[PDB]
Amino acid sequence: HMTDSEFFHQRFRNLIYVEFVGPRKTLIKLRNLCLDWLQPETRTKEEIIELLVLEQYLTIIPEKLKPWVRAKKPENCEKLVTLLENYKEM
Repeated sequence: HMTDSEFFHQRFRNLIYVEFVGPRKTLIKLRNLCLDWLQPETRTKEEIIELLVLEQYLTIIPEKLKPWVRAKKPENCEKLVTLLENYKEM
C-alpha cells in the first residue's frame, strides 16, 4: 500500500554500528530497513535493480544540477535521463 519508503531508504543507509547492540541485532535491523525500503513482495527483481541504478545515478549528478533534479523528483531513470537531456547548459 502507500508508504514513505524513502524514510526507510534513508534509515537503511544512515544506520550506525553500535557495539552495545552488537552484530546479530545490527543485521536484523539492517535487513528490516532494507525490506521496508525496497518492498520486494510488491516488485520484481528487475524493478529492484532499477531502483539501485536510480539510487547510484542520483549520487553522480553534476553538483550544479542536483538542486534541479531533486526539485523535480524524477521517479525513475528514464525520466532522469530525458530530463538531463534538457536541463544541462547551466
